[PDB]
Amino acid sequence: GGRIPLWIVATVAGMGVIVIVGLFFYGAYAGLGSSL
Amino acid sequence: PLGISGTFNFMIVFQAEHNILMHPFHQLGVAGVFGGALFCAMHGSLVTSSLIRETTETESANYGYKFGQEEETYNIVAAHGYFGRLIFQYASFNNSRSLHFFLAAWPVVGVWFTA
Amino acid sequence: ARRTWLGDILRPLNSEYGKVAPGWGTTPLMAVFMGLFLVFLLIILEIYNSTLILDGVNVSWKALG
Amino acid sequence: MEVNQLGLIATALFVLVPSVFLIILYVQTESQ
Amino acid sequence: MEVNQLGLIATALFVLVPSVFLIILYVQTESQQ
Amino acid sequence: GLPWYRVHTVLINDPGRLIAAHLMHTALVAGWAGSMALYELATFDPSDPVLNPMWRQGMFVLPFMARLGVTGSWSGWSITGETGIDPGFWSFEGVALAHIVLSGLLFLAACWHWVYWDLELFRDPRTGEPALDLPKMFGIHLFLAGLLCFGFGAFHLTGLFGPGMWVSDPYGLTGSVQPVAPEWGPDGFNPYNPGGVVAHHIAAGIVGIIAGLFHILVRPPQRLYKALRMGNIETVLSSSIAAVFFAAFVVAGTMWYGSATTPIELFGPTRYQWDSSYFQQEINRRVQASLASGATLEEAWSAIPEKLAFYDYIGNNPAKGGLFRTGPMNKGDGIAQAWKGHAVFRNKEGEELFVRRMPAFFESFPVILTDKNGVVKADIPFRRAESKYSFEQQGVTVSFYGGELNGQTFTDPPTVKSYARKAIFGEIFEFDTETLNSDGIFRTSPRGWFTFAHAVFALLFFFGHIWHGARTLFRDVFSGIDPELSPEQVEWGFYQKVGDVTTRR
Amino acid sequence: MEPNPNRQPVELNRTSLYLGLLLILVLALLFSSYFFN
Amino acid sequence: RGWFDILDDWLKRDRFVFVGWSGILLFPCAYLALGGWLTGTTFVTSWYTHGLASSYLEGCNFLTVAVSTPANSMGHSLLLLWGPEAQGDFTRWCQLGGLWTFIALHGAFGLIGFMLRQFEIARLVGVRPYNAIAFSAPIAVFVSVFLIYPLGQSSWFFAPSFGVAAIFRFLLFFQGFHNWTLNPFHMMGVAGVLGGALLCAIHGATVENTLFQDGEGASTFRAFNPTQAEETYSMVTANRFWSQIFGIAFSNKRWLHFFMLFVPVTGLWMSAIGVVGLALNLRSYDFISQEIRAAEDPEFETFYTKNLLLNEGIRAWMAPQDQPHENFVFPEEVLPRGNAL
Amino acid sequence: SYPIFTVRWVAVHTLAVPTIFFLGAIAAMQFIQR
Amino acid sequence: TITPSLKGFFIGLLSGAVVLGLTFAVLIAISQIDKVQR
Amino acid sequence: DWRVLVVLLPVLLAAGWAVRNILPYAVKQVQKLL
Amino acid sequence: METITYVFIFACIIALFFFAIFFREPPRIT
Amino acid sequence: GTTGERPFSDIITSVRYWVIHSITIPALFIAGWLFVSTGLAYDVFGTPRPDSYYAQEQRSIPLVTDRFEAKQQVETFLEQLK
Ligand code: CLA
Ligand code: CLA
Ligand code: CLA
Ligand code: CLA
Ligand code: CLA
Ligand SMILES: CCCCCCCCCCCCCCCC(=O)OC[C@H](COP(=O)(O)OC[C@@H](O)CO)OC(=O)CCCCCCCCCCCCCCC
Ligand SMILES: CC1=C(/C=C/C(C)=C/C=C/C(C)=C/C=C/C=C(C)/C=C/C=C(C)/C=C/C2=C(C)CCCC2(C)C)C(C)(C)CCC1
Ligand SMILES: CC1=C(/C=C/C(C)=C/C=C/C(C)=C/C=C/C=C(C)/C=C/C=C(C)/C=C/C2=C(C)CCCC2(C)C)C(C)(C)CCC1
Ligand SMILES: CCCCCCCCCCCCCCCCCC(=O)O
Ligand SMILES: [Fe+2]
Repeated sequence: GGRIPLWIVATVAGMGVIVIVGLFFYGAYAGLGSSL
Repeated sequence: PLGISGTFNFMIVFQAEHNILMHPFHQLGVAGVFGGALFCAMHGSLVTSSLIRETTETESANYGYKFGQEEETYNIVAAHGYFGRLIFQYASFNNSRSLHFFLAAWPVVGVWFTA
Repeated sequence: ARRTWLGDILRPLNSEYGKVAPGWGTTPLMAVFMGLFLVFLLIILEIYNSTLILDGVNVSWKALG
Repeated sequence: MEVNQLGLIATALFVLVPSVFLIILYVQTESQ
Repeated sequence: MEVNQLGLIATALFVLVPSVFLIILYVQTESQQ
Repeated sequence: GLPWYRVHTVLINDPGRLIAAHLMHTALVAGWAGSMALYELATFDPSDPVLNPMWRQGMFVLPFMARLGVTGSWSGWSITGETGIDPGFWSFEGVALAHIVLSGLLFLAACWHWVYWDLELFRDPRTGEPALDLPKMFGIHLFLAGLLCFGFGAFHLTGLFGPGMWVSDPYGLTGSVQPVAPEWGPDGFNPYNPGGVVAHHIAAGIVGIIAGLFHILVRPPQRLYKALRMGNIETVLSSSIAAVFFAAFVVAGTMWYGSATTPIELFGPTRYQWDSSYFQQEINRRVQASLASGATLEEAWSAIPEKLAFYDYIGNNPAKGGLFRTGPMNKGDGIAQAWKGHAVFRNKEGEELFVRRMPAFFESFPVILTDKNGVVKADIPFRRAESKYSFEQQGVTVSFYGGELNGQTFTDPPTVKSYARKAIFGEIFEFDTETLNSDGIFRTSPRGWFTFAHAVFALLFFFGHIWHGARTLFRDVFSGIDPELSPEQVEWGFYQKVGDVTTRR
Repeated sequence: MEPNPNRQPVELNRTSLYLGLLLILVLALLFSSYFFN
Repeated sequence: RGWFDILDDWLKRDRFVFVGWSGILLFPCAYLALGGWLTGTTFVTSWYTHGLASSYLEGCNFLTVAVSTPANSMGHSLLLLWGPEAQGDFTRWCQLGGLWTFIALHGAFGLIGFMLRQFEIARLVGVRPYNAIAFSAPIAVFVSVFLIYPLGQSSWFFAPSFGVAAIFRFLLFFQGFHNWTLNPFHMMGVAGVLGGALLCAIHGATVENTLFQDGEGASTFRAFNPTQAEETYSMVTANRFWSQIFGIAFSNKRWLHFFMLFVPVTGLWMSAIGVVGLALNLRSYDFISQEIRAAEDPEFETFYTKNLLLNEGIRAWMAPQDQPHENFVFPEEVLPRGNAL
Repeated sequence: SYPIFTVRWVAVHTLAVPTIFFLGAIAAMQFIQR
Repeated sequence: TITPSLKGFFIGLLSGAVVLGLTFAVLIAISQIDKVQR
Repeated sequence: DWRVLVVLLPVLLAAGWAVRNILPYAVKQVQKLL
Repeated sequence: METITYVFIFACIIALFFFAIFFREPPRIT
Repeated sequence: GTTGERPFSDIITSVRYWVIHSITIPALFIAGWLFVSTGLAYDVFGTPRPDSYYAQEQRSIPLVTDRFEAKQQVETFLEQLK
């Protein structure tokens, strides 16, 4: 029903996006597409 | 320049030197202005779609509204009931105040960014 | 209304307003002809498009000989 | 024929303006 | 400038014809009431 | 009162005045046809179908009369150049006159139907109400359309009883009106085969007769009658508009791409003939042929008909116009007078060079001369200081074979550049710019103007279809939704099936 | 034969007059440059 | 009560996502068009059709990825998977630009599906179908730009490619080649889009600052009930305000909301017409009177002549790389260039 | 009393499943060297 | 006579018939199972 | 080739683990639906 | 003539502004 | 109102939901990863690897130039790499 508090789920999904998005920005400076 | 072609000259020179098309604040401006036009059309079509029958076929429906009447002139639940089903229920406003505030905020904020 | 000679002749042609066949009637047969016509427009389109290439069908001005 | 080019506009307005005047007056007479 | 000579009549009729139409409709509306 | 945008709805329940209006519209369209032809006759120069054909002169309805066999004037000329002919009554003038007389007669019939609107034919014999049995009318009219369509194909196009239609060779050199026999095989669907046009009208005509007979005898199913509101004349307007914009998109495409019914001698070349160098290949093919059998360069190129050379020139490309560049193509580059000849460029080392041709996309194009392999060997430079390839440095000359400058060679760099600036347009012509006070700027042909108008009208009629379609299916709520619609019917969950009150939970 | 029952009065209010006149005058202002070319 | 009515029952059930008969056409086509775009921009190159990288896999970012158009040599081929060009080879299909037509065509039928959906839901719910009518303007824009415009040109190659930067190039192309900013049909589209956004913002702002005090809190949103009969803001005060600020004001709520439909829908329809002209190169490129004077009079200069110089720069400098099938070789000396730059 | 598999269920996983697959593919891509 | 592209035409015509027919078979089945109550 | 099972294996085991954990509750759904 | 035409139209628009503001149909309540 | 489906807020906070999805979501992420790391994505879609855009001493685009020979043209380019 509500065993996992919703704010927990929102916080943990939160950095999940921050990690993936931040990974994509690091990748703009490394490897393919970095101009280097 | 204060002129029609002068405006276009400004734009072309600006793109060559600032690559404004590739600037996020211009892209938000386009989103503010495309979305503004979109939501203008949406809101106008949803209200027009749910006008309450007040007139005959031989007269403009506009005469169904009298300036300063207290009752609303359309059915917002019918509009919500149509739009909530066109997408899904919670992607629709049933609060007129939240809706009209949304209408104000989207193009204003987008044009702030492009300015 | 005014009666005329030509009116009286044409009369039965405008006399069955509202008459329907019951239920679905010829709807399945109509559906068959619609299907055939779609396939047939597809072929005509894809011939013009050069997506369907047929022997001895040269889709070019050089088909005027 | 090497005619006057403003001849066309002069003739056209010469017909158009007074005719429109009369049409306006006639139609609003009819609807009252 | 060497502008198209019919641009004048094009423009004049383009204004005059639909404007006159509206004025005819408006005035006969007013004499109804 | 009625708003201005609804004045014509007073005809919805008045079949007699509806007919009066349709007659008046038909009178107007036919009158236009007659007026348009007279204006075109009064301005058409018939004296050179080679370098001043009808499509260079801004002619619009002339090619449609010519397409179905009207080719001559009471004045003695024909558009094929034949002179001393007697067209009979069905000259351009006679066709124009017939449309004006038809216009006058339709006008009078419209008056009669407007006054005597209350004909008993229009009343339903059971209810005394005006009513039009639209299902049966469809069958009557469809049967008629099929008779006409079949006869058009069986008699007019075949020559059985009629003139045939315009046909030509693939390079538009020798066109004329010929009877055409049906093509019954699969090449009858080839848009470039005229026999398919004949077979289409015969077979479709027979299908139309059979379908017409069906729709006169067989009533519509109740399901369909209800679904499509077949008691409402506006449903017919909705579907009719849809069919009309369908037909409008098709005629625009075939005009633009070309088909047996849009021949280039009536409408001008297509842009794709420029894109694919269609005439330039054929010209080269003939010059090689003349050369292999031992003709000199001057002889090989002099054998090139000017008419073919005139097609290989971008000024006749319909995609070189502009929206507000008005009038005939002659008003732009001028009235073509003669082919100047084929320009051959050579550098100081005797290598033949080739001007890069202007693509239709470009209002302006640089002058770039390449060798047979595609390597740049000369150009006209913009910045001069570091110029490597100037005509002066590379010694470029121009020699002409065939045409008006045949056997002439030019070596002074300004003159040679002048022809190189023209060579980007394809073959080089002498134009009369004085007579029409031509301004020098390319205009589109009737093929372009026709395509533009009909592509635009089609798109606009799609909106008419949407509007009148919506009006038919939502007639009950045109003036507004029900003021007693209750919130349970539009809120979620109350009914199992949306809108169906019998599915309450 | 009776007069036609389908006739109706037609209307254009003053505000629609102003709207339409504005439409026509601005459309003319826009296209006139192109007509003169 | 046959199978058709049983199916109608199921398609029209009130569920979280309404299906309807229109769903049969809408949902596969919308999903496939969306899926093709995400697939192409993640994995598919444009090397063989354009000589461009265009996927995440190749090193592109969200702004430069595209599903690019097929090569100019495909003409207007439908590029069916099973057609004569790819011959059922999926890999070749992707490399030849087949995902472009896939997205364009499936997208077109999805747009039909969605507009039918607006019709279907409106009929069942009982409202007038003006939202479907308004959506005719997006449809006209899509077909005129994505389908009609390349059909008039030599091939699909010159349609827009489905990507952010690729659409930017499309903009700049239309400036340099069509002088599209000079086109009165585009200007009417501009006035319609900017007119809508203005109307949008001014209508929302007005309502929010003519609200009636119907609750007690500093949040005015809670003081609205969607079933109340009363208008939630004062039209009378709004009319006075704008009459005294601007001279004129709306007085009829129905006209106002119709006008909001009218302005951006009309604007979009107008720009579509101008694009149809551009399919034929029927540009509003020049003013002949300006050019006659300028040719004869080298001291005559306007913003009009200044912008054509810019167009000529755009054409010569992007053409070789933007139309690689033409093998344009422009040596340095032919490139138009002002001083120093 | 709630059903687990619905039309809604199908719509969600029709988007959600390939989205995460694609995200993994795009994350891997950031480590590719030329 | 029966060209590669004509074969591909039938390939595509059949594939689309499969897709539409399969789709409708599935929809008719579900609609029979989960009816509305009246 | 070989890389296809490697890619497909996490999806297949994800599908198996969901099937096993949900199967009891999916049974009641199909049943309550006569 | 084209200058006269452009200024004439513009002046007509300004006069229309005058009438639309000061000679509007007055909005009346209920 | 509501149309009968289980509310999302109820589902994503439920233990059973996260039991299933803590497997399906990483599995899908790993599957996607492997599609790239194995190089299968290159082969499926025809995308050049960083080393196979040009041949060594080449700067010409392998641009498709024929409509019906286009399949063979691409293969001819690819063979000019093996
Ligand atoms: C006595 C009849 C008659 C005849 C013989 C002609 C003959 C001619 N007319 Mg005129 N015309 C007529 C009546 C006639 N007209 C009337 C009544 C009008 C007013 C509407 C006009 C208006 C008119 C115009 C405006 C023009 C002509 C033009 C022409 C010329 C070219 C015709 C052409 O290209 O058709 C074109 C053919 C078609 C449009 C046929 C398309 C019809 C669609 C495809 C049918 C739809 C299908 C059907 C409903 C259902 C399918 C049935 C199927 C199952 C069988 C030709 C000299 C042209 C010209 O040169 O004038 C100077 C021209 O521009 N005519
Ligand atoms: C299908 C329609 C059609 C087509 C394709 C043609 C095609 C042609 N005609 Mg013909 N013509 C037609 C109908 C047509 N005509 C009609 C109906 C008439 C009677 C008025 C004429 C009278 C006529 C004459 C008198 C002449 C031609 C000539 C020509 C040629 C040049 C046309 C030109 O320069 O256009 C240029 C066109 C434009 C600049 C049109 C622009 C469109 C405007 C801007 C529309 C306005 C926009 C609108 C207000 C949008 C706002 C709406 C929104 C606010 C709600 C060409 C072959 C000429 C020729 O060479 O003859 C030998 C010539 O002298 N035509
Ligand atoms: C065969 C085609 C056809 C026919 C018979 C009708 C008939 C009708 N329409 Mg429809 N319509 C059509 C095509 C058609 N329409 C198309 C293509 C569109 C998209 C533009 C529309 C969009 C449309 C709308 C939005 C509305 C109608 C309405 C109506 C009704 C009232 C019209 C009226 O009083 O106009 C009066 C019009 C005028 C007095 C002047 C209009 C002048 C325009 C701006 C330019 C003039 C054109 C020129 C003179 C000649 C035409 C050129 C070219 C088309 C050949 C009537 C039943 C109205 C309705 O439903 O009422 C219930 C309505 O609101 N129509
Ligand atoms: C409503 C769903 C829908 C619609 C409208 C489309 C529409 C389209 N698809 Mg898409 N597609 C869909 C669903 C849909 N698709 C689904 C679900 C998938 C995944 C399987 C795909 C996968 C897909 C691919 C992979 C491709 C398309 C393509 C196309 C285009 C060409 C289709 C064609 O030629 O059909 C032809 C077939 C028909 C019109 C079917 C006719 C059926 C009639 C009614 C009956 C005929 C009788 C039958 C043949 C008898 C069998 C005989 C037997 C006993 C021997 C077109 C835009 C192509 C494309 O976009 O190219 C760029 C393409 O390559 N589609
Ligand atoms: C003041 C600046 C300005 C403004 C306001 C406009 C306004 C406009 N321009 Mg112009 N433009 C300008 C400057 C400007 N332009 C300049 C300086 C140039 C340089 C020459 C251009 C070049 C230009 C071009 C080349 C084109 C325009 C077009 C347009 C129109 C776009 C209409 C639209 O919404 O398409 C948006 C697209 C649609 C509405 C199509 C349907 C979209 C569907 C519904 C989307 C559904 C998405 C779906 C839900 C999934 C999405 C998922 C994904 C996002 C992840 C509009 C009238 C276009 C036009 O006129 O076409 C008619 C066009 O082709 N403009
Ligand atoms: C900025 C733009 C958005 C405007 C903000 C929204 C204003 C309206 C919200 C009012 C409700 C507020 C109460 C809070 C509630 C809230 O606002 O809504 C969140 C809502 C929560 O609903 P549940 O029933 O899960 O929870 C019960 C709660 O509503 C009780 O508070 O969940 C969703 O709707 C999101 C799921 C969409 C996930 C994908 C679904 C499937 C996708 C469908 C595919 C597309 C459809 C096809 C189209 C063709
Ligand atoms: C009575 C009579 C008669 C007479 C008749 C007549 C004389 C006729 C005429 C007629 C005519 C003479 C007609 C005409 C018409 C015309 C028209 C109808 C036109 C139209 C037009 C339009 C519509 C246009 C439009 C436009 C514009 C303007 C711009 C551009 C665009 C467009 C195109 C849109 C007779 C003796 C025979 C016989 C007896 C009786
Ligand atoms: C094509 C094709 C097909 C299909 C396929 C498909 C259908 C696909 C799908 C796919 C998909 C379905 C995909 C998906 C993906 C997704 C993604 C990739 C996403 C991403 C996202 C993100 C990245 C986000 C983030 C963010 C940010 C950044 C910021 C803000 C916030 C957010 C969170 C939003 C088939 C087989 C039929 C066959 C033919 C071909
Ligand atoms: C609207 C009906 C059409 C919708 C479905 C049509 C497309 C269905 C998928 C067809 C793809 C399978 C065939 C592709 C591979 C053909 C291989 C070959 O050429 O032999
Ligand atoms: Fe509002």
